[PDB]
Amino acid sequence: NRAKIDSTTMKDPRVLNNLKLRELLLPKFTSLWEIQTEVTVDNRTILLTWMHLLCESFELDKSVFPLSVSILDRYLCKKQGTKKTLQKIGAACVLIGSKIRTVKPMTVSKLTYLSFTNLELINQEKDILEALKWDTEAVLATDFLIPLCNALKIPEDLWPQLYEAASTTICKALIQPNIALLSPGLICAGGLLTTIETDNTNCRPWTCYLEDLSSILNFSTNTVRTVKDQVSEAFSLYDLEIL
Amino acid sequence: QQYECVAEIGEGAYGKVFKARDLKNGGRFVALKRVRVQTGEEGMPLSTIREVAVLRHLETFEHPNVVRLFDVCTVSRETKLTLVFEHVDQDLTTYLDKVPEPGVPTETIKDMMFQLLRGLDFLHSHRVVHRDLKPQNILVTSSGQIKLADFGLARIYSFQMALTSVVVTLWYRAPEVLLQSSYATPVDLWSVGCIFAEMFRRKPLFRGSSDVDQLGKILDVIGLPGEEDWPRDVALPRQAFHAQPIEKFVTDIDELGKDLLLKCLTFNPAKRISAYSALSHPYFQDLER
Ligand SMILES: O=c1c(O)c(-c2ccc(O)c(O)c2)oc2cc(O)ccc12
Repeated sequence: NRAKIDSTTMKDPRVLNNLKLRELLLPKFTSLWEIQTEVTVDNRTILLTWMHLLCESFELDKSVFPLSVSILDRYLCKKQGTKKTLQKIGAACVLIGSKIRTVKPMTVSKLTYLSFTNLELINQEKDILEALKWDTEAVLATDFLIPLCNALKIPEDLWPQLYEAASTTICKALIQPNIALLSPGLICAGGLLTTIETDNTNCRPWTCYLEDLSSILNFSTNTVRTVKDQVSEAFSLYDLEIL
Repeated sequence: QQYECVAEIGEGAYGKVFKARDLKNGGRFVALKRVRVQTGEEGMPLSTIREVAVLRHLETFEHPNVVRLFDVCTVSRETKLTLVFEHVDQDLTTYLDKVPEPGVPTETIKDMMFQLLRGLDFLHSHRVVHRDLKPQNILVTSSGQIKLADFGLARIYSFQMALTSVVVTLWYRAPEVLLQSSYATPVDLWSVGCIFAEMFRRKPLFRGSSDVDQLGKILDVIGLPGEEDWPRDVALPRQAFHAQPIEKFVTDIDELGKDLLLKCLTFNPAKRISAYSALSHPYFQDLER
């Protein structure tokens, strides 16, 4: 498989302005899984640990898991889910998410053998799509990594390694419910800072882009730091013993 | 259920594309792209999903140069997935024929090439790559407006993302693609160039039979690159092959335009002009714009 390299027109202009823009197009207005009356947040944290495990194990593109979570939350704003139904609902979000953001899709057999019939998953993928009016795609926390590095003037020869870790921790951080509040733009920043920190990549003290990030994302500096602390938290709270 | 199929207007690969009427508006014509979702076991076809996803994700922007997606019909009865788009009077290949001699007027070919670059600038500015540009995928309205269509292969392009070994008919595939290397937004610039060079002379600029013949036809024009513009990544050497004036192929092209057609048909992708800068290029200095 041929992985993609830098494209100066895709990640060097004012793609950032547009990412910030497209971000503010999924207004929040409602709480996390607010409507659900039978599944809780702790159920989400669990479900998400299994989805994260699925995407990591199968080496799917870093963008799959955070698109899967997006679908899942959105869908659970319009339809009800039951305790014995989440696993399948989530399976289906990974199916959809992977079909889009990665070259070799996660098949139905791969998700069934892991739990429904290979026709129960299918009617689930369907019920999710109609629910979202097929409006599947979205702005992912993971989308900001490069744009921010560039805007932050971080040197390109670092990008690959910097990107590699940043993505990983951000994915683990998204498992935590406290992060679903934050916007993908901030969630990313915090993730970059966190990665920059616990691994000096010849990057001036992580506490340098602290401003640029603020001037860039338009929030203050207390905001960016707070987020850096949160993502680092969500990251450490990641624990397989919940499965 | 309420769409009376009038006639096929070309068929894709996983489903034909019929033009139909509907009881929604008098006799309104909406483009119908119905995909055969055979009950294999994979669920909804990936293509159908990416496409609708992308289109549906930017719609709010109501960009002029992007085709509009009306609806998605699905009968659970295999299952039949019918995607309903807007209907334009004809695609570009159809226009590039029914045009009186001697072809399209040098100014009309400039106004579409602009509109065509306006869709890509938009697309790319949102990290999207329409990996399948070709005359058949461009909708030309009677009014003269240009619409990009068939986002079947379109996808949100992110760093270190893995890539499939194939896309773009052939006569529009970019060298890097024909070589089995990485790729990105530049692929569409190569196509736009091919489509640009194709608007003057009403016929494909690089019609080839295979990967070697196509790669050779392409080079047979731009000329063998330099040991610095060939992938160090993989495949056939640059020796694998052994610089004719671009006009010799494009029946009379303006010195500034002929300069643009080459900026798009640049072998090394990183040196290939971007749709952004392309809308700034001198070849557009004076259009009704
Ligand atoms: O009016 C047309 C149209 O809307 C589409 C179209 C729209 C969305 C797609 O995804 C697609 O593959 C084709 O094609 C065409 C092809 C022709 O020869 C002529 C007219 C149209």
